[PDB]
Parts: sequence; C-alpha cells; structure tokens
Amino acid sequence: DNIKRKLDTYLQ
Amino acid sequence: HHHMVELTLDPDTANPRLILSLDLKSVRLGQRAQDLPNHPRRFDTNTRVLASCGFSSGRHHWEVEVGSKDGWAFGVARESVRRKGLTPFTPEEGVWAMQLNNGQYWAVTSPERTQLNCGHLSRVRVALDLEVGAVSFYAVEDMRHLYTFRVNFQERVFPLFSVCSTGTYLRIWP
Repeated sequence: DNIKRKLDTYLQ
Repeated sequence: HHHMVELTLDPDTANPRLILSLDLKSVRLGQRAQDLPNHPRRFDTNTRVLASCGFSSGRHHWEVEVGSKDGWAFGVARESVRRKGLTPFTPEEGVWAMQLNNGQYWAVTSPERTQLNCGHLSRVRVALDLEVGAVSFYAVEDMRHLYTFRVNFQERVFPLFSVCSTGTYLRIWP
C-alpha cells in the first residue's frame, strides 16, 4: 500500500 | 585493526514500535508498539533511536550493516533533536543522514534529497570529524565515498538510526 509507504517515510 | 568506537543503542530513546536486538546493536520496525516507560529522551512518534554515547570533540568511526529493503536512514543527530510529536527528518531539525527509499540511496538534504548513484550498499563506514566539522559515509567494500555533510556542529552529536518500514534493519559494528 503506497499510502502506508508514503505515510511510513513521514515517520523517518 | 581499524579502531572503531563501541556503540550501543539507547533503549530510553527508542520509538516503542522499534525492536532492538538483545545485544542493543541492531534495530528493525515491529508490527506493533511495546509498552515502554515514558522518558523525555524517547522519540514518541518518529521511528528513531540514538546510541547511548554522544561526541563533543575528536574523530570517531563506526560501521552500519544495512538491509537491502527500503525504510532505513542513519547518520548523526544533534543532542537537541526534538523527541516529542511528529518532526521533520531534515538537517534543519539537526539530523544528518543517508537513507534507502524507493530502491534508491539518498543524502537527506532539504528541501529535496540528494540521489546517490552509489550502487548497492551492504555496510557503511561513518567518519564523524568534530575537529573539522564533518560527517562522511563510505561503502566498506571498496571505501568509495557516498556523501559528506559539512556542519559547524555547536553541541554534542549522537549516532542516529531510523527504520520506518518492516522488512529492513540496521546493525552497528563493531
């Protein structure tokens, strides 16, 4: 899911 | 025998979603949060962990074994790096890092990241030089230069590690 993947990298 | 600093991840700093290896040398992202003691130094939303040791002066080397899959970034952070709430992962926030994201290696510059055309990385040597004010990254295989940030660091600098996706990891050597 690119939505979770984009939202994931905001948490870096 | 290349003299490297002996670093351990600081469990008091770790995001509660992170799984630290039992030797405190490796970090990955878990499927769910742990119940950890609320601590002022803990990253409560960003997926970050620091080493327990920070540096004020001199030259320090360590190595980071890196997963092949997206989701990791690592480098150094100024001690005053903000711990609470969602924070930007940028040099303005006192983070100086390289990252694997979308199959590509990056230096995390702002406002746009800098693509490194470095080829696959297995293990990276970090060279922190607080005499000159620089942090440099090298691919251990042939010591090819990856990136140097030049920073007039004004406070203590800590090894920084972040993993924001499952299926990848970072491991400190030695």
